[PDB]
Amino acid sequence: QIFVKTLTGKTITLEVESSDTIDNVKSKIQDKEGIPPDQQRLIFAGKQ
Amino acid sequence: NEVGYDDIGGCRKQMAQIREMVELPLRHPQLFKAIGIKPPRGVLMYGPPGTGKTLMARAVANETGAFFFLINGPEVMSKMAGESESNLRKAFEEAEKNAPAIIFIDEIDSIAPKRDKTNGEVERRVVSQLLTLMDGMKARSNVVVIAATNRPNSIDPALRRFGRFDREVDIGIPDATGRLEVLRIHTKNMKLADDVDLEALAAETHGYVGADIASLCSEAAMQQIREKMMDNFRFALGNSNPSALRETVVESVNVTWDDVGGLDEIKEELKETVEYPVLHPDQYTKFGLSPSKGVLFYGPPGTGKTLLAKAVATEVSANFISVKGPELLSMWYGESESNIRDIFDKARAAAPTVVFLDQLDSIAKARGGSLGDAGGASDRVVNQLLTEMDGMNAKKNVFVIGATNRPDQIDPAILRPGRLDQLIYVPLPDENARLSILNAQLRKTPLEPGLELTAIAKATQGFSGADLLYIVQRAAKYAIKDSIEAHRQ
Amino acid sequence: NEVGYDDIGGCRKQMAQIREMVELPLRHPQLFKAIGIKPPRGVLMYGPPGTGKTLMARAVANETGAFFFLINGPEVMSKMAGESESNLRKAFEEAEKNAPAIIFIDEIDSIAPKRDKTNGEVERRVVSQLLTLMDGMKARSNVVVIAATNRPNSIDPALRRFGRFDREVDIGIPDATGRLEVLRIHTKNMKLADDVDLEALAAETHGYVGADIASLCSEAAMQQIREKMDLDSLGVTMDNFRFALGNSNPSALRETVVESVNVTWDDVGGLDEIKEELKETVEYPVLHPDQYTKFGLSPSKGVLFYGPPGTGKTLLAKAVATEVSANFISVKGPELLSMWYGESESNIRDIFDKARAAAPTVVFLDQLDSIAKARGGSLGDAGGASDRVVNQLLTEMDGMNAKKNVFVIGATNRPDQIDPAILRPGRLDQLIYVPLPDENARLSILNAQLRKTPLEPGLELTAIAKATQGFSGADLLYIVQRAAKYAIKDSI
Amino acid sequence: ADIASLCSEAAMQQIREKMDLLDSLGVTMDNFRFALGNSNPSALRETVVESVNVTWDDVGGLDEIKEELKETVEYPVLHPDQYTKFGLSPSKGVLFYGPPGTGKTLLAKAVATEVSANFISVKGPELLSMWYGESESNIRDIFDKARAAAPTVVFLDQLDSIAKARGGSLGDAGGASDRVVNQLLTEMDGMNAKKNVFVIGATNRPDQIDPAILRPGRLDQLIYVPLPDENARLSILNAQLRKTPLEPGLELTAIAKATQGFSGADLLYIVQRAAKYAIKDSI
Ligand SMILES: Nc1ncnc2c1ncn2[C@@H]1O[C@H](COP(=O)(O)OP(=O)(O)OP(=O)(O)O)[C@@H](O)[C@H]1O
Ligand SMILES: Nc1ncnc2c1ncn2[C@@H]1O[C@H](COP(=O)(O)OP(=O)(O)OP(=O)(O)O)[C@@H](O)[C@H]1O
Ligand SMILES: Nc1ncnc2c1ncn2[C@@H]1O[C@H](COP(=O)(O)OP(=O)(O)OP(=O)(O)O)[C@@H](O)[C@H]1O
Ligand SMILES: Nc1ncnc2c1ncn2[C@@H]1O[C@H](COP(=O)(O)OP(=O)(O)OP(=O)(O)O)[C@@H](O)[C@H]1O
Ligand SMILES: Nc1ncnc2c1ncn2[C@@H]1O[C@H](COP(=O)(O)OP(=O)(O)OP(=O)(O)O)[C@@H](O)[C@H]1O
Repeated sequence: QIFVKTLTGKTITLEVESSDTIDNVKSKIQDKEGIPPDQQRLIFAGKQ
Repeated sequence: NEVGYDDIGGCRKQMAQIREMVELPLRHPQLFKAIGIKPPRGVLMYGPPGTGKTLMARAVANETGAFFFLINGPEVMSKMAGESESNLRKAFEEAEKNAPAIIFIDEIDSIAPKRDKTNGEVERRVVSQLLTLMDGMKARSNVVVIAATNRPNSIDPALRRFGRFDREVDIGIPDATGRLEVLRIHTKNMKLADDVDLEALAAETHGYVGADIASLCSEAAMQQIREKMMDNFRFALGNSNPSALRETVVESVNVTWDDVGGLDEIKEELKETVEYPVLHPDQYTKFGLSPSKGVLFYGPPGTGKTLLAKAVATEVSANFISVKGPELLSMWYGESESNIRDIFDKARAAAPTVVFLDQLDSIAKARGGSLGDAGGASDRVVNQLLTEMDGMNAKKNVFVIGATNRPDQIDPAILRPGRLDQLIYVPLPDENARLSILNAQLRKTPLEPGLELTAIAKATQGFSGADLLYIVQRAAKYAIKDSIEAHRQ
Repeated sequence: NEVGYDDIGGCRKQMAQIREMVELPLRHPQLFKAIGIKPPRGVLMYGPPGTGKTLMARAVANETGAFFFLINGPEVMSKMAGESESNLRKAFEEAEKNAPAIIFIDEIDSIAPKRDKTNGEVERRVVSQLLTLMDGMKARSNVVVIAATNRPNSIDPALRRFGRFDREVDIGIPDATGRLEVLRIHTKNMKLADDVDLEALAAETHGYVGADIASLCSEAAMQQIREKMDLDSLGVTMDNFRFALGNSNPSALRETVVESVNVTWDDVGGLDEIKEELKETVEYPVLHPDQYTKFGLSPSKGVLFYGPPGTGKTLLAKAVATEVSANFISVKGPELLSMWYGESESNIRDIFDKARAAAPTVVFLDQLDSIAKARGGSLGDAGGASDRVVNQLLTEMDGMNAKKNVFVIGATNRPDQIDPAILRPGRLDQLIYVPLPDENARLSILNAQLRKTPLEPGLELTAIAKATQGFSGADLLYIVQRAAKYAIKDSI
Repeated sequence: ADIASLCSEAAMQQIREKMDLLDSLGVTMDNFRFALGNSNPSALRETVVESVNVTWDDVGGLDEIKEELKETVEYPVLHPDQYTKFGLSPSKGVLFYGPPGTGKTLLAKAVATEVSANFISVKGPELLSMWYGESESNIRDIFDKARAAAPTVVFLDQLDSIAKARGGSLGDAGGASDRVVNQLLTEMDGMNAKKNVFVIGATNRPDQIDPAILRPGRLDQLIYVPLPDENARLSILNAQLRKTPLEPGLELTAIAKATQGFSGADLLYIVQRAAKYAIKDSI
């Protein structure tokens, strides 16, 4: 004719937010992004 | 899609006061300038879900031509507590740009819960963003916010204080004429015949929420399609389950005061107490205190106690709290006195509403200073019964019935005018009441009129009415056997 | 479009008190020189919601032109990497860059409360960040911090110290014609008529901290525009405020009745002897408390009552809340009993802590047989027992100050379940059994109901009262309740 | 830190008086006396720091009982070498139990008049409020600090609300709150009489506590406070009527002669009504 009562407790979280390895950024630089319409980029030649 | 004002009814008394709350400050904002005060910003709605809470906001939006912004409850709160505060900042900024505008939100209990002992949720950073956003913006801007929820008491009390959500409306279940109006709306396109009824089809439902009317019409229409390779509405009630399935709002037995006979010292003595303050309260405010809540029923077993329980509950068409005898579940030591209090507060919210109990008088056995006793139940739950029964209010006029079969164990503190005081002995049905009970029960039987029940009343002298119900059951069970041996030959 | 010092009234004593600690460290700081001491920083406001805590904070900011700042409770509370500890010190250095400045932290109980529940989360290290931030404010006469909350007992007691947060002030309830000053502010912009009078509104509005008064004049404007079916002259009337009294609830959505049930002295039938003995209760020693210090003895602490049920243990129990209009509370017997075992001793603690904080107050008890339990727990064997609920109030009621208007009054029906130490002198002194009324007192029992109803004088008042030969005081209410449904009978 | 509040509040009080149309701002005695009234020490329902003790002849009689209490809180302080020369452990604990009325505080705080150290006590609200950890950890800083911050007297009361059902034959089944009777026993053998420690147990029911609290070696001295007789009840009425303008022409013995089963609470009950009608004569 009796009872059992017990509560609980929690811990939410911690974070660091660590990212961006160096090998991904070196591949991130050597690319293209697009050029409007007529914004050619050119070639050039010389030094015969 | 494109809904209007004439698509829903029942809450027309509340629909008129809504049209002066969200259309009058938007169409005429200069009327509040002449009176000086600011127009109200927040009005919320509640009730059972599926009475058209989301369809009501879309009806008044298309009938005004204003901007209609929508933020869903369980959608924007499921993010990682960083984009919800910017979505609410984007909500009020876009509504200010294209004024006049309304803002409809639904399921605000999922956004704004209450603070309780079970801490561990987020419960912050989103509703506090709504607090600092709503208290401003009142520089005669044509913007209003409309909230919608299911449980109106799980909301945080900081919202319903002042200036944020001050006006409330209670769109509940419709009446018998309310379901009759939505039956004509949902059957405007189905080519029915002349055999269907509308008043009898609405009266045979008696507990159906407005979302069921679209489902019950499509179930009967699908049955009519299947017979090609129109009274199929009664087939749809036997197949489909009504909404609010396993709650305390059950209504499936439609026994009225005609189907129950006799006991004229109880029918007029129940009309004196539970129909007079709920219909004519103008005389009760100048002739003492209004309500006569408690009433007791005692007598022999099977004397017709609960036969009149659902009969009075369907006369005024109010709610019927069907709490059984051992409903004090008593899983521990403290919740056994607490689970009886929220059902009393629910009776005050849905007032007037009849509450039923059975044999909960246990303070005569709860003597002081002994050894044989329980661990906190059946001796301290009567101390809660000595303080939660007379918790009355003049704006509710509730009433509670009580049926027992042992009037010798009545507590000396429960037979009091502050408790259930009106005790009425339910006697045996005499030779005049035996005909009034049994003839109303074989009304559904297509019987022959040669057999009169006066011979049954002469053969039953000390029989109860439930024992007479076995006689018409045995007469019907052998009429089934008379019908079984009629189609095989 | 900003508020000022004249924007809010009713708290004129607390306005002049709070104006000293903000103007003197900023306008004339030379008074703190050549006196040795340092000007304080923290001001603590606390009270019920709707009293105008954030209104008083914005009014003192715009009237001085200082660098006002705002720190919200649930906003700056992070779980990422301890960002709440970096954003509190970010707000302190930004307020230190501009002189003079003022910061405001509302709902300070939401940010790092007392550790009776959590005790292990990041909020233990959040409050200790606020300890070293306020104590490291060596910049004299630059930053003044004010705070606002609702419960001063849920906060950690480390804030109430010398350095960070001292000089607390309670924003009370404007009862001494303070609601007239609130009605003068809100109704000065609305168009008025000749029949209205603000003096005939504050006397009937008990409580009414100020937020519902602004809701009352707005709802009275809704009743005025309700009759317009739709160049315009509306005004107001006296019936609009009377419509807003009954058709709108006061601040009682949290608890149903805490103030009164609108009774008086002569609503209990008979019992003129207990009306004389009730004048030795808290009506007596409040207006003269120095006589007990002169006579060198503490007053009476508790009077106990027991007897037949229905003889005035709810009418006289709530008549004390009307004869002095003190800070009444309403608590039931097993409603104090909780479902958790550890809450069994702290639930009486917060009730008694509100009694010493709302002095003068009136408390009561009903059905102490569920609370006393003189055997001391029935069987045992469980994770929790029914023995700490009675052994805590017997010691906590002894550890109270005598000059703080604390007392108890009883209402029971069983004189055997109560413990002998419950009826101990010094805690519950006067063992007064309430009696059944005789034939000389049962005439005014029916007259308690006949005061408000227009009874015909041809009917004899003592003819119905002479049918009682040992009845109770509630039984004559059953006659007028039976007559409440027997008088009409033809008007349907 | 509270001593800095006493000087800074009296200067703030003085400038609230001197303010009209900086010449002389000497802080007066009444400014420090007002600062003692409106403010308070650090005891904001924390560990209590007070030494409220009464002198002798404040409990009536005791002419045969005062010699029984002088050998437990004075003689370990006045003569500590009598235990070190012999080798006996001094009894730092005395269980108290008696009739209603007196027994809790005025029969225990009148014993330690010569020490007057800080009194850190447990009481009613100091119980299991947090369900995790803070059940005996709030007592762990009482046991370990009693030998570090000596002298410190710890009073123990409400014995029927700590170890009633847990120490019995039936006990606790489930491990929910059986963590109360362990630290009260395992901190007894781990504590020696190196520094000045003192504990006092008082209750209304001595048989409702666990018998392991009355183990030998820690409670070998049992002092029983009896009911005050006719020779002591008359001096009770002269003790609780101390700060009163009492006329000496009356006989306080005639009031106490009608008290046989009436304890000191009923003596307090019969004297409170004499002060109710005394102020009513002035009314
Ligand atoms: N007047 C009316 N009363 C009840 N139901 C109606 C009415 N008019 C139409 N209905 C039907 O009921 C449905 C309305 O349900 P609704 O879209 O409001 O779901 P809900 O669960 O109430 O919304 P929410 O998700 O916001 O709770 C419609 O699909 C419509 O066919
Ligand atoms: N007016 C009446 N008089 C006698 N019997 C009736 C009457 N009306 C209905 N009955 C029959 O009696 C039964 C009522 O039983 P119910 O359990 O509600 O009361 P009861 O028989 O007194 O039971 P209990 O003794 O547990 O209260 C019904 O099944 C019904 O057929
Ligand atoms: N002088 C005044 N005293 C009390 N109330 C006032 C006064 N002037 C206006 N009010 C009303 O009281 C309300 C002020 O409440 P406020 O906005 O401060 O809520 P609060 O709960 O105190 O703030 P917080 O959330 O910071 O605690 C306003 O809505 C206003 O209508
Ligand atoms: N002076 C009076 N004497 C007796 N009865 C009165 C008096 N004034 C009013 N009454 C009536 O008696 C009833 C008082 O009963 P009450 O609420 O005290 O029940 P109770 O059983 O005594 O309370 P409890 O549950 O605490 O025992 C009221 O409903 C009221 O109508
Ligand atoms: N010498 C004395 N003898 C008897 N009573 C006294 C004496 N001196 C004072 N008193 C009065 O008797 C009361 C003492 O009661 P006490 O606080 O001991 O209650 P108790 O029930 O004995 O304690 P416990 O709760 O530990 O059993 C005081 O309030 C005081 O006014």
